[PDB]
Amino acid sequence: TRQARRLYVGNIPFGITEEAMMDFFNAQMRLGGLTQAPGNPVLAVQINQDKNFAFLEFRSVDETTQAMAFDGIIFQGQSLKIRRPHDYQPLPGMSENPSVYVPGVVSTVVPDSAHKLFIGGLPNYLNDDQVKELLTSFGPLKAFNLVKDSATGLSKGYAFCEYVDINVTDQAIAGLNGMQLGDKKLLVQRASVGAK
Repeated sequence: TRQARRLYVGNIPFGITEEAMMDFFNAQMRLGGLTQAPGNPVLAVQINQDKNFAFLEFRSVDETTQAMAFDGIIFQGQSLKIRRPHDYQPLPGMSENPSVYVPGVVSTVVPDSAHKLFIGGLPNYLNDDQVKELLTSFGPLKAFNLVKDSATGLSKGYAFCEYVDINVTDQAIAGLNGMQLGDKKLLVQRASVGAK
């Protein structure tokens, strides 16, 4: 069950220690009501600092599944990308999906869909949190991801999102499309319009 007790965490803050990561996840699990016993659900964290990802190892299969609900949680300004290990196979009788929701956590999985938005021309100094806030002003998000350079971690200045309310999509477009920001001008439109 080892692969059923591990999770990939991407887009981690630069410089983060394994201990700081563990403390963060153990605290969040407890604060969210996801921890299923006294003591720490996260036993270990292994960070690859060079490639910018971590793996968490949990004490139980069920707590691992619950922790998938933290996908997109902001940690030091960054949207943590939480995913199953690629070799994870659901075991027989165990659920693969978190039965819980974490208030205010916005998933980073933004499937192509009718009202998925593209937001281009963002100033590259804005972090994941600030871009998410910009979009949240119009209404609650179902999903969001800001695209970064995979090697340097710097923003590429464009993002994708999906609002909870499909009708907020056109409100965000009206409020942001064409906004001039220095030498940049926001392009805000359904992602289907310009996808390659």
